[PDB]
Amino acid sequence: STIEEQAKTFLDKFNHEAEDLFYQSSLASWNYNTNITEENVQNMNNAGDKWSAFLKEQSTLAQMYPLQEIQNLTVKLQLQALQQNGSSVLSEDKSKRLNTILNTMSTIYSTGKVCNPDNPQECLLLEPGLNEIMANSLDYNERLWAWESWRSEVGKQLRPLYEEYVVLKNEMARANHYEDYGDYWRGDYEVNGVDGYDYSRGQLIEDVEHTFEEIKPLYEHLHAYVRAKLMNAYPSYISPIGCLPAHLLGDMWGRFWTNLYSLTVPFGQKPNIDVTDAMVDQAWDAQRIFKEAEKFFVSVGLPNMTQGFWENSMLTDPGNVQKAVCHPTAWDLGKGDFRILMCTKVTMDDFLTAHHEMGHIQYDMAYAAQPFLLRNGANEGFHEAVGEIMSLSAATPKHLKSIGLLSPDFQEDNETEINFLLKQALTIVGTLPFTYMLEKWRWMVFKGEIPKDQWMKKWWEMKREIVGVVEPVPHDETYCDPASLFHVSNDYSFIRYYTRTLYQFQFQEALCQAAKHEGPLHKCDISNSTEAGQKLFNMLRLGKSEPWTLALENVVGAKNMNVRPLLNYFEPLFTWLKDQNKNSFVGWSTDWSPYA
Amino acid sequence: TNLCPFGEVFNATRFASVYAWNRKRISNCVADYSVLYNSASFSTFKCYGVSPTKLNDLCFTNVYADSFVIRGDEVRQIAPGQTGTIADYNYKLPDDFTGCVIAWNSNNLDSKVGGNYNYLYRLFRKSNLKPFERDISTEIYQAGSTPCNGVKGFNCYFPLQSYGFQPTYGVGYQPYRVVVLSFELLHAPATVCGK
Ligand SMILES: *[C@@H]1O[C@H](CO)[C@@H](O)[C@H](O)[C@H]1NC(C)=O
Ligand SMILES: *[C@@H]1O[C@H](CO)[C@@H](O)[C@H](O)[C@H]1NC(C)=O
Ligand SMILES: *[C@@H]1O[C@H](CO)[C@@H](O)[C@H](O)[C@H]1NC(C)=O
Ligand SMILES: *[C@@H]1O[C@H](CO)[C@@H](O)[C@H](O)[C@H]1NC(C)=O
Ligand SMILES: *[C@@H]1O[C@H](CO)[C@@H](O)[C@H](O)[C@H]1NC(C)=O
Repeated sequence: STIEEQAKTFLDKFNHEAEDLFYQSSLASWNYNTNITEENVQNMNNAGDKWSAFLKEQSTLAQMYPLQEIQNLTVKLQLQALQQNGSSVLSEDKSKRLNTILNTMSTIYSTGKVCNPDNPQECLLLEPGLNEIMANSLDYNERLWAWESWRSEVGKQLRPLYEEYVVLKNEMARANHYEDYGDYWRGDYEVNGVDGYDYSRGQLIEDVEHTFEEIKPLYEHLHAYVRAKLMNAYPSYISPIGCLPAHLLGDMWGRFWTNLYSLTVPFGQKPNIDVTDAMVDQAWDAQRIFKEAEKFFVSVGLPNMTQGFWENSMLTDPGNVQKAVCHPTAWDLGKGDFRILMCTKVTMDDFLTAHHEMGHIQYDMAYAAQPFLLRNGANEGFHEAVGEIMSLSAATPKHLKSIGLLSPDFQEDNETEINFLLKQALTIVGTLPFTYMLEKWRWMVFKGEIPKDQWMKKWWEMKREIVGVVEPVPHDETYCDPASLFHVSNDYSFIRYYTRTLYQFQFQEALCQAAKHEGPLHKCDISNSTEAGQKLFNMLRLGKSEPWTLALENVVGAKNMNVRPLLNYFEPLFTWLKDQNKNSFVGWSTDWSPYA
Repeated sequence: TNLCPFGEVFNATRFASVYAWNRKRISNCVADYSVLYNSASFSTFKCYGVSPTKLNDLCFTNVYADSFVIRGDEVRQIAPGQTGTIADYNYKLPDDFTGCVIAWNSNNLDSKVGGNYNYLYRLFRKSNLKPFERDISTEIYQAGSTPCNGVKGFNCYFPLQSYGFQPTYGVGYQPYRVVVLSFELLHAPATVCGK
């Protein structure tokens, strides 16, 4: 028996063993998140401890079959992902050092409290206390107080921890034969040994920078119009040529400019399409929402939801004494078991969230037939992208009218169109520079290109130059403002949101051409179109079995990420913005700061 | 007249594991076969050769009742000329099979919150089974070239694997009780003229 055949037998043992052990970990995790008790915390931990231990044992055994002697690629994939040492390439001491650092940064982010001056008892946490301020407040000094207090009382705690976390994570990565820890994250997109579908770790950097160059014009005009509208609101706080103050962006980091809509709305007399009043008018409940989501997927030739889905999910808040973690999530417990956890309410936003989460499920049912190790999105951005394009088609007036929530006596006019695209752009476009800028800074720290003594100097030089955003208070090297963001201090790769956004419009553009949709891309609903459905299903069922370059070709027909459909979606806005900025300055000077 | 003890086969408290499938020979009795067909209580009822319509008139030497438990997706393997981990390593039907396959979902009985590990199957075997062969061995499967010394090790696995039936499983993963009826026609008495 060859090294390949023994491996085919070793994977056979693993796949059956892991499947039941993962099902037991996931099931305990569900009984806690739906029933927050102390006994369910211990049972979630013991079952999660057993699952983590099984993997570490199998990862060691899988390392005993050398990949060099394997040729069947669908086996080398299952072997490689299992052999990934991760932190287990370090010494027991350095792994224990690193995991303690990872916890303290997580504890500091979550328990970080800031207390207002002259009352050391009226303290606030980030969530909800500080987040409420950064999202709703229009007072400059209150918003300024939260922004700085958060970074000064909590970010500084993280600065020494992050310094030692970069040295260790680079050590782990360099021991896994990567350049640095940033090169290690870029490994998510790597593809080798497939003639015509390969993709290198450095190729991601070049592709991100390249596609970002084409987003720049749209962002500059959106930046110039947001500045112009904010300037009217805060006349003595915003320069007509300078960057935007970081505490005035609608949240704590300026990740999403969504909450600026109230001041930047182009036509503030035409109301939003809020079909929520029509949902209460028609006595809808949570089940009706998800039933209507089911009919959507069925309309395009997808399978309906399993009986176990309707019986096991938690689509309504358990209320009363039984407490639950209300964050919407989709659950692929394996073994024919699929669920959705969601404290749904009769609103339009939850109606759209139901379509976003049931999309994750259809992705999970499609690749369920794959081996255990390949039951995931083609890459990190695939899973999140498929979920977003559901809310796109579902939210259109073409679709909301077809399901009886929007009056047929409502017709889309070119003003509400611009209102819509602007609010989408505030959320979709604004985060693209924030995300590229953040991850580029991290890639440069890991690569060594940023000395410890210029960490915050380069963070804000790159906020001004790339994002067009300037810090309202000068920060020395005792701060750690990137780590004041959840993903940074909790060790998550951030480029997944950049590619996801570019993906989700490539998807939506190809499905809307399959569905033979006519008109602007943003008006498209892929309902009742089984041609579109078949074109997406050919990729969903792949899971991780094939390179993400090929899986992407099955939906769109292109082997690589591409920003054009994103621009295509937004062109009606882009044309209107350029006309609004004819008598305004488009661009920003990086030397201006609000502290003179 | 003797009534054929079918109430014992279908209504048994506990079925056998598919690797150790259970056979019960039926002889010298009367089988009102039509009761089983007409009863709307079975999900799979496909017969091969004989006809289930109303052929409870023909005589047979011996009738063999084989009963085990498998998961719902594997029911397709209980058919002539099928491939799979059940049809190759646990319970194989010949190409010329003459008889019937009866199956029903037993999630209320054989599933337990937390997992019922009573039922097993064989996951590895040196070779495929002959039709109607049974292997209950517990010898450690040698996957590599190093002898296993009777203990689980590298390239040395225990050959039988458990199901773990939980009531929340998808139907493709839920317990199904199977009953396979073989109809022997030797040049012999013919003692089972059910009607
Ligand atoms: C959750 O566990 C508590 C025990 O603290 C129990 O009172 C309650 O019935 C459980 N909820 C469910 C849905 O089983
Ligand atoms: C790879 O192995 C699987 C079984 O493990 C087999 O079904 C598949 O055809 C193989 N592919 C190639 C190209 O040999
Ligand atoms: C995994 O760790 C082992 C040490 O136990 C080492 O042989 C191997 O180089 C490591 N593999 C990778 C890919 O870093
Ligand atoms: C799903 O569709 C099948 C038909 O293919 C039907 O038997 C089943 O009842 C349907 N279930 C739901 C919840 O739509
Ligand atoms: C199984 O038990 C039920 C309940 O008494 C009975 O009506 C049925 O006939 C039994 N099955 C057979 C095959 O006799």
